[PDB]
Amino acid sequence: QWALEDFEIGRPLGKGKFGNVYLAREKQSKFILALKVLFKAQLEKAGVEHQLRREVEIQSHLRHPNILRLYGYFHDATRVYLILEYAPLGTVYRELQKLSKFDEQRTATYITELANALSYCHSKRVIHRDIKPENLLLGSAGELKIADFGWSVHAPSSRRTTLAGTLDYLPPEMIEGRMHDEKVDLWSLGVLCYEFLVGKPPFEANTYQETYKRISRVEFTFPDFVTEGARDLISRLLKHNPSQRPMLREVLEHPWITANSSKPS
Ligand SMILES: Nc1ncnc2c1ncn2[C@@H]1O[C@H](COP(=O)(O)OP(=O)(O)O)[C@@H](O)[C@H]1O
Ligand SMILES: OCc1ccc(Oc2ccccc2)nc1
Ligand SMILES: [Mg+2]
Ligand SMILES: [Mg+2]
Repeated sequence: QWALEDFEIGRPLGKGKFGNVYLAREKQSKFILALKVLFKAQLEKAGVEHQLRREVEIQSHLRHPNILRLYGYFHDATRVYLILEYAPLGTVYRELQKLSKFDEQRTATYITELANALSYCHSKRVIHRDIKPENLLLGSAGELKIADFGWSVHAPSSRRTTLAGTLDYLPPEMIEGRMHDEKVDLWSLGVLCYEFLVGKPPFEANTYQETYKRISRVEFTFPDFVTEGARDLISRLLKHNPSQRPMLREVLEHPWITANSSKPS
């Protein structure tokens, strides 16, 4: 159906490991969108064709206000192209570098919108496994949207692919290569909640080796300015034992979330 000829390409929106994302307009409808470009050579060398398929299948079938739409794809002997919903206000990562820290109102609203999208996901036994600020995008009303479904699977699951970049958002069971389920996303939620309020992830370190050590041991501490309610929610999510982590309903009706969030469940 679609081909490159159907689009005018615009400015770079961002770079990923494989993805190079560009602003683009469809010639006949003037529809504005984002075009994620992958290089087949890079994809074959790394052996991650299966991740691209999963991204296309899981993300085109899902429909939720807090999850980024994927519309289609095509490909041309050198490259693969995913056709995405464009997110006008950028990434949560950028917003965090801009402000350094989010206040309690901003943090709880984001956490609510995440828990809504995740709950809709888990209801089809879909788990993301790669929740981090670089993959959280912002709509035209500032609403949070989950993107980058490349690492997502159906539960339960083991890991078959090499962990490439940062260990910072991954739970113990997953870095130790053990078996994992829905509860991995709840751990990611707790890492993110801490990073929003503090300005850096709770297990951050100088080397891979040491980061690995702080995560499996669950060594983190709070700065003085983090209130009692935030500490309670974050301590509940960052439990070594998956089964001791809360359900998403518990997060969404936790007293500190309801007191500060400006969006409902
Ligand atoms: N739909 C989009 N709208 C705006 N920017 C985007 C969009 N998709 C990706 N980006 C930017 O490009 C980056 C890489 O996209 P991503 O899908 O995460 O690629 P990768 O799978 O290689 O990580 C994001 O971190 C973001 O900065
Ligand atoms: O699920 C159907 C589907 C969708 C996209 C897709 O892209 C490619 C194309 C070429 C190589 C690897 C992946 N391959 C299959
Ligand atoms: Mg990404
Ligand atoms: Mg990816």
